Amino acid sequence: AYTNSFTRGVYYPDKVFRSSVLHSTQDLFLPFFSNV
Amino acid sequence: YGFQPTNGVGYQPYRVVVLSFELLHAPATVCGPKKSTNLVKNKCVNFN
Repeated sequence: AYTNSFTRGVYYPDKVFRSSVLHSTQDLFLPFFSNV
Repeated sequence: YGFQPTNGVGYQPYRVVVLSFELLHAPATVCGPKKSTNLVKNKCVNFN
């Protein structure tokens, strides 16, 4: 069968701290609303 | 590769090391031989 991931599978891209910031990156991630 | 002692400059074997370095995006593991000092705050200071 299938289920929907929703949002999950995102992770901290790097070991650095950031706050109140919109930072954006490209990497291997599970797509949103993906059928798992 | 065939390596006889007879080989020749281009022909001869060379040992290699690639020191790949990770970057300071994460916790520091291995450091240069430098000294360390007091943490003095509130003063303007050069810092490493």
